[PDB]
Amino acid sequence: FSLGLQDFDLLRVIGRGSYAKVLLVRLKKTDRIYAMKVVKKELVNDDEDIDWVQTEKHVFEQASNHPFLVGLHSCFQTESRLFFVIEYVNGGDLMFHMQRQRKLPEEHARFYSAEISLALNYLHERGIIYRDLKLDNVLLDSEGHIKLTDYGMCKEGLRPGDTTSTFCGTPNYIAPEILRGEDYGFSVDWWALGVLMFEMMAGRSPFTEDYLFQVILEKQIRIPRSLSVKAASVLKSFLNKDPKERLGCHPQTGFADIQGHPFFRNVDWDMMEQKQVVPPFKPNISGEFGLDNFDSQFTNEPVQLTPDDDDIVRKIDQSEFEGFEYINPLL
Ligand SMILES: Nc1ncnc2c1ncn2[C@@H]1O[C@H](COP(=O)(O)OP(=O)(O)CP(=O)(O)O)[C@@H](O)[C@H]1O
Repeated sequence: FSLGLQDFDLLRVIGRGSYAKVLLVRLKKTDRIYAMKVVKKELVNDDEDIDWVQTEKHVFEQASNHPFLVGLHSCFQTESRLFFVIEYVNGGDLMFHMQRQRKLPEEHARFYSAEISLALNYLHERGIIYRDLKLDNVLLDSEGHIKLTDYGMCKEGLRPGDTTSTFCGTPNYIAPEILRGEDYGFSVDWWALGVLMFEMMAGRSPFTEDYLFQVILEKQIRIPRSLSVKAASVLKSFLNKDPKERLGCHPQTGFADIQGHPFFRNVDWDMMEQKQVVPPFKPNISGEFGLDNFDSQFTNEPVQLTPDDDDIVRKIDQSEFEGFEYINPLL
């Protein structure tokens, strides 16, 4: 019935994180290619692990169809591993891009932040706080549009006006209200976007973790002299330390406030969401599979899954993973 590992060819290793090894794969007997995230079950032990995997799967399902999120093809498992077969996104990522470009013109940062805003707003309308926005979690597709990735840290199930309390995120991007221990909502995503926009336009972060948190909480953010009034305003508005006054966070009008901000005046949001706006940069894409923009650290790895150690695998609590199988109800 459900797909399994033996329905795919492994083509290349393309990435690694703390939970997953990511490969380019191809559905046998077809030309259809996917990314495949492989998570060893021996890494899923705590409630934090279980929730991470469950959340990633549930958000992957919500993300299918939306242009700026990564779609889910299928989930399946072997005795030792969990597998997510997902949209293959091969334009690189914004961290990669910033390492090469160093600093983006305001028009470029506008384009990326507009698409990220549309992605965030869709997640928020579905009750999801993203909580993991950072340069290397914004992928570029082959044409140069953005896709948000890495969904395990999301909070899902937030009815409008709900808040949550978990201390999490990447330190450089964690919002003041999280650092203050307040319950929070979607405001933390708009703070992170502020930080990311600062990084794009200034070429540096606006800021030990202890000292970094103190800087986030107390230090005044200075806008580079060379940025326009509109950029200064959009950055200071997103980086307001009070979530009640922050851009995008005003009740009822938040997203309209972003769309109406002078920084975004030259944005046709309807065309933007239909991918009818020309990206300002076209990623390098060559050859049969366009592996140009992945670190050779991974594309040089041998294309294989590490052999199972029976002494470990026999101890896995397989009941924890019943029902993992999934196939996209759109094929
Ligand atoms: N849909 C996709 N298409 C192409 N490459 C992808 C991809 N999803 C992930 N990758 C690559 O794999 C790398 C690791 O994936 P990811 O960061 O999601 O790992 P992870 O699930 O272990 C969570 P984390 O990295 O935050 O610890 C990414 O940095 C990216 O380069």
